[PDB]
Amino acid sequence: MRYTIMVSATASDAAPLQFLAPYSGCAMAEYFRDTGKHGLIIYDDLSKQSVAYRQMSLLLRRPPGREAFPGDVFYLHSRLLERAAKLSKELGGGSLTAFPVIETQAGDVSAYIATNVISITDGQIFLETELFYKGIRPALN
Amino acid sequence: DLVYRTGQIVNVPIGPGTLGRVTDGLGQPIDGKGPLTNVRSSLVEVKAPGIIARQSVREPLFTGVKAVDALVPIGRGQRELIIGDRQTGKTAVAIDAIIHQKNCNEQVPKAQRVYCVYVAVGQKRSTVAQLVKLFTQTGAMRYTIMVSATASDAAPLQFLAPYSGCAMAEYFRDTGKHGLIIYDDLSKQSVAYRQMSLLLRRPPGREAFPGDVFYLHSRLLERAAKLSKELGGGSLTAFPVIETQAGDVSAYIATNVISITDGQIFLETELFYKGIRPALNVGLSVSRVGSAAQFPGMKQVAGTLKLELAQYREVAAFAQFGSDLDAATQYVLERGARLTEMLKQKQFAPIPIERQTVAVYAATKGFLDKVRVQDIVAAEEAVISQVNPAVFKILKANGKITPALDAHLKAELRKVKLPGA
Amino acid sequence: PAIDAGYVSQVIGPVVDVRFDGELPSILSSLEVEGHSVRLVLEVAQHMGDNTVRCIAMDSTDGLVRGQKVVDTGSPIKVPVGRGTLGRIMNVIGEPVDEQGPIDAADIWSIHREAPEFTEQSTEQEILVTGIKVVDLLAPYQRGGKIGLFGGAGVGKTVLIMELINNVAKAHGGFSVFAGVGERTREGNDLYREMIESGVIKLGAERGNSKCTLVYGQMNEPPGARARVALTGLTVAEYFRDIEGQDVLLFVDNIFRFTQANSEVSALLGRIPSAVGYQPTLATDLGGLQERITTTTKGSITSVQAVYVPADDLTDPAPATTFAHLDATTVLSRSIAELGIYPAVDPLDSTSRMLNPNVIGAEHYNVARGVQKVLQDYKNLQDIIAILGMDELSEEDKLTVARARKIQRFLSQPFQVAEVFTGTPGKYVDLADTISGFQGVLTGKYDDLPEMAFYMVGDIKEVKEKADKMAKDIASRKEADNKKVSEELKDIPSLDKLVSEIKEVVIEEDDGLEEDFKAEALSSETVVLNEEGKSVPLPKKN
Amino acid sequence: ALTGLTVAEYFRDIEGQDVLLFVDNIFRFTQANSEVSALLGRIPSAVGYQPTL
Amino acid sequence: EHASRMSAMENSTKSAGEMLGKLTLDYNRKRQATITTELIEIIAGASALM
Ligand SMILES: Nc1ncnc2c1ncn2[C@@H]1O[C@H](COP(=O)(O)OP(=O)(O)OP(=O)(O)O)[C@@H](O)[C@H]1O
Ligand SMILES: Nc1ncnc2c1ncn2[C@@H]1O[C@H](COP(=O)(O)OP(=O)(O)O)[C@@H](O)[C@H]1O
Ligand SMILES: [Mg+2]
Ligand SMILES: [Mg+2]
Repeated sequence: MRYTIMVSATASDAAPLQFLAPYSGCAMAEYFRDTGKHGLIIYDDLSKQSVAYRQMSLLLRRPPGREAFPGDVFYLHSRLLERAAKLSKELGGGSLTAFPVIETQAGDVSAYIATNVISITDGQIFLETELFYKGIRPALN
Repeated sequence: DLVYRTGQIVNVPIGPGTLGRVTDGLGQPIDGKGPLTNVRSSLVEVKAPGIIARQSVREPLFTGVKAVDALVPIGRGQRELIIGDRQTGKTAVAIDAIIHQKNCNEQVPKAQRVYCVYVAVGQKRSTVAQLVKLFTQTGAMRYTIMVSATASDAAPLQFLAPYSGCAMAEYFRDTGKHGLIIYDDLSKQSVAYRQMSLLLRRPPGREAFPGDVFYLHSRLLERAAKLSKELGGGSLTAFPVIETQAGDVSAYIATNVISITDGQIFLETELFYKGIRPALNVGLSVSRVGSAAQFPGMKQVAGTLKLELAQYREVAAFAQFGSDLDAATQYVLERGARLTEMLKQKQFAPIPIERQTVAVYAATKGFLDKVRVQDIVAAEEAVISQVNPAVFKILKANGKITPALDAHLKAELRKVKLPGA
Repeated sequence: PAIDAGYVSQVIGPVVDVRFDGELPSILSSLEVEGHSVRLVLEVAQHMGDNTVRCIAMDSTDGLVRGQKVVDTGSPIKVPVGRGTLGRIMNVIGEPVDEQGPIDAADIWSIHREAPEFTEQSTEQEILVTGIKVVDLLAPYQRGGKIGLFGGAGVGKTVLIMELINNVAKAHGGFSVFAGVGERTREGNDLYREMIESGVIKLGAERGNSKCTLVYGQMNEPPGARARVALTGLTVAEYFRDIEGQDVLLFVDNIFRFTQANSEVSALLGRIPSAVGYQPTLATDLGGLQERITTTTKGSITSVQAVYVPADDLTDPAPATTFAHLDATTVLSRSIAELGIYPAVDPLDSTSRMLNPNVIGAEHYNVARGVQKVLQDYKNLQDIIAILGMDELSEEDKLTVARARKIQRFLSQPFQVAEVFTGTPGKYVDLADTISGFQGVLTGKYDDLPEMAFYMVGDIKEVKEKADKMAKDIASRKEADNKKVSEELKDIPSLDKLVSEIKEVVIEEDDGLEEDFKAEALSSETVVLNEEGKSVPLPKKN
Repeated sequence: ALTGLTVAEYFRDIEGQDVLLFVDNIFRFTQANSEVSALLGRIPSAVGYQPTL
Repeated sequence: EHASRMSAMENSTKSAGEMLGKLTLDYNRKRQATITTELIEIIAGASALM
């Protein structure tokens, strides 16, 4: 906790607070990237930010799309994750690496929010629930 | 066009004048016998009785079906789902219950009679007309109200015909008498309510059903209750019917009514075309409320019957069909097939409960092991005919197989001429 | 007097719009409709503009006219809280429905709160033993945590939650609260009569020694009542946690009915629907309710909630949202119940935050991960055993199949609340008897015993005593030939004089349903209301 | 994708040259028109793309 | 060996015909749920605009 910031928009918070907490935490982590230090951000339950963003847009009466998500829900996560970069030497040389977390339903990788963040992020760490119960912990596929 | 308000919430005529009458989903008679005479109007939308207004289900409701009254016992005030595919005997079970109440009402006292209501939602009008001829030539129509919103009737009429028939059945519950309400094709009503909901442009949910399609059936079925002694003590027994597609019971409306009713009667389509009629799936059909409200003696001998049929399903389809035969559990394969043939039953012939438990005592104790499996329906029909009728008056009046009675039962069961052998 | 009184603007099912001319009530404020047949409480949900609020009724709206006077109470729904609610049944709006008189309230608390803050959270992972083998071993329950029982309409979520009342509520020193949300009213009367004979609920002058408060919003109620009766059940539990400082048990029989009843009103609030048909506010309505059920620094709530999965679909958004709000999930399976294994708990779908070797000890943890290892290995062979049989497996994999077929019978257990309809008595299994019993089947100490000896037994002592009974009984086919001789003159009279000692009951012809019946005269022509309000027949025009 | 094509269409038409147009993920052209399609007032087609796909 | 393989493969066509008959109904339920799901997604997007 000496080096860790924790942004926590919990489940009792409003939907625009959970929508904005990945951007609130990335701006705090962008201080270290823009000053020559190195950051590491974990967007735990980024599958829960898209549900919070879906609640605002459906209640702002924006028309729904795939699984009633907004049309610009790819841009919700693409403009968030592209802020995690390794800067050049003329900008300090600092970095920021992101670990977004997406929860799938019954292993369905073909879900709508799941396939967006797979196409945005560089790598994937797939964790299967059937390798988890064979003793393989961490359950890396 | 001018719309006039009648001044009152949606009401149907309820009372003793509804017995014997065929009725649409709104209250007006369709059998052509004049208006309802000795009747009064009550609401179709009544809140169900609460927690203090109810009491525990204690008294049994005999269906007249051997596979029901032995294995899935049903008490007064219960809600029992009849669920299965199309043409698996759903009505064969429901209309044997109505006919059996006509036989029981002529022997019980006045405050123990059961008055039936049959709601036909989305049925053919010919099958409704063929059912009133059945209830008239049996005499069951004297204790039966018939509500019918057929397939040509409007969707609000099929939505409301269960609530109309429940309010006609709630007259007997609220007056200390006992009612028996049957919602034939429970899923149908939900299809007619799905039609009204989508034409009202309401947002559809799972399988395009509305969000309040659980509340469509939960509100209806909670009105079948066994009332407390300070409310007359009357009861209302529901038999909702749900038709499944390809035996899938994980459907939306099917799992809705399973999570509403107390037990289920799963009628399997595989046993129905293998001649086992009624095709009661003995592993899946439960009743955990009317199990305490079971006829004793039948409770004594069907504890052995469903225990022997339990290990009979351990020898299910791999007798020698799967790999091999062991010939030590050959006995249970030639006894579970005897208990299967014991529970088969022809249509429109319900059996009194005191004659059912003797037919199970003849089978579970081993008085039919010599009889081959082809002639057991002839054997147990020869058991009830050749055993003297004095033993059925003892078992009905004592209400249990007394230790004086099973001596004379086993004496009378060894001097019957079983066919074949 | 004309101000602070709105009139009903429009009625769409359970959703009522009220127009307030002078001043509008707050959101979540409770209202009262004058002149209804029952006490109709509306709760303000939305300010719609044009001086109209949008409300959800707590009872039925049938009989509402669009001019009816609606009075603002200036506060949310306030329910009686305190020790005077012990042994009492309350509905959603705090009225006593147990016919025991008024509720002697210590306070009248609103049902709407914020969740307790981040500084008021307790991190104390202590185990709560339940006596259930599949629960104590593979997904142990936290003593102050949230517990979910996920089920698919007939898999045994209510029999499991009644066994948890039978096992851990008697051993608890604090107060229990049962929130019956959207369940069968027959079960609410069953639980009430069971808690009275057990002395958990005492009536009359001994009411102060009761240890349970029942709150019941069952499935005969409109969706406004079923959407707020969980909030009523928390408020009784939140008083014992905050004010009394007690350790509270909260049992919520089906919390899904909170989510389902919020979807029945959301169609009429004019919202665009979310995924499969639920409200757009699914995660924040459930998250607003579930975050109030916590262990704080001044009290613990051990909550056990049943969750209904709607069509045996765990990927449905209402069970999937609930999975993130729990410390221990107990997913019950329809396919395990069809094998006869009860409780039908999926061992490869039930998880707990307590299953950690630094919390439950490394000896209990290594057994549970070994039980889950061979149950997953048996699931990997499930289609090879199907399409090819067990004769094609290895001799090291047929040992995996036979051991996993033994422990999935050994996870089965008879309950003390299931003894009424199964006949077999209930078995409470201690925690150390479960870890030692499941070491033996993993190491190979019980490869001698058959598979069915493990079925529906309590301890590893009881599988050895059932393996003997299965082999005394096959030797009992050669035991004896039982003859019943010389009893006919001992104490059994006859058949014919047995008929003469029955009591004939008088059968009454002419059933006489005209007793106490009033029979109002329904005439032929449809009676309607004219413009002056009088009852007239229909005019002769179309 | 029209900006880079306009540079490739100048080298083809005016310069008369042979051009190599490398377009990384032309799917994102169709995806970006879908992110504005409901806000332009078009009711959606099949799986979630615009009616003008 | 040839005559017990003739019986073990009759039990495999019966097992892979019961598995295929059950998985066809599982596909047909998932087929019917799929056409219902995306159609509800189109009406919910059209009722937001119309
Ligand atoms: N116990 C029985 N013995 C013989 N035949 C029977 C028995 N029970 C039902 N049947 C017959 O099986 C057929 C099924 O008709 P039934 O109305 O009982 O089925 P159902 O499930 O209501 O069908 P549907 O979906 O068309 O309403 C009828 O021909 C009926 O006479
Ligand atoms: N512990 C158990 N032991 C034996 N049978 C059980 C058990 N739990 C459930 N069952 C069976 O499954 C049924 C489920 O009933 P219930 O728990 O009320 O359903 P639900 O899970 O829908 O609330 C019971 O009626 C019984 O037949
Ligand atoms: Mg029928
Ligand atoms: Mg339940």
